[PDB]
Amino acid sequence: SGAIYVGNYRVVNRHLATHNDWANLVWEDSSRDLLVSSTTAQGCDTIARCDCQTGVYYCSSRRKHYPVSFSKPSLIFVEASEYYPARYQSHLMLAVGHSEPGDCGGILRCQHGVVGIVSTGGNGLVGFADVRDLLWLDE
Ligand SMILES: CS(=O)(=O)c1ccccc1CC(=O)N1CCC[C@H](C(N)=O)C1
Ligand SMILES: [Zn+2]
Repeated sequence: SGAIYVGNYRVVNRHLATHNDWANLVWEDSSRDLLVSSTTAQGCDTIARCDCQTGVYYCSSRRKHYPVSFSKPSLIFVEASEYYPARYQSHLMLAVGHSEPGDCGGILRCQHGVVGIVSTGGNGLVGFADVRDLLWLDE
């Protein structure tokens, strides 16, 4: 579990979004596993605007932060689940690192700020849904 709070927005994994998130819906994309909802309070997370391929992510199943090298955002096949049928997920970045069910929502950051959130994983791999192209989160 976990979310990004920037201005009047809350960014969460779409498969984990709440009733309140859906009642205050701004934008959602099943192919990216992202949902953004509106908030009354101000969020102070800074979003990165860069092409960094190194950073640090939070792993709740280990209660630790890990440094990682990650790939550029791309279309990657993701196996079926109680949340989605088998499909390609867009804007996805992979890294060699630990992750397991329960870790989605952990933030990935570089020196410039928030890069994305854990969205997929397994087999000594971790997948991050990128948020750096969502320029409207600032304005
Ligand atoms: C079971 S796992 O793949 O090792 C793992 C690891 C870390 C974190 C999660 C998972 C499970 C997983 O990948 N998904 C279930 C939830 C929706 C995800 C999606 N984006 O389509 C896909
Ligand atoms: Zn960066």
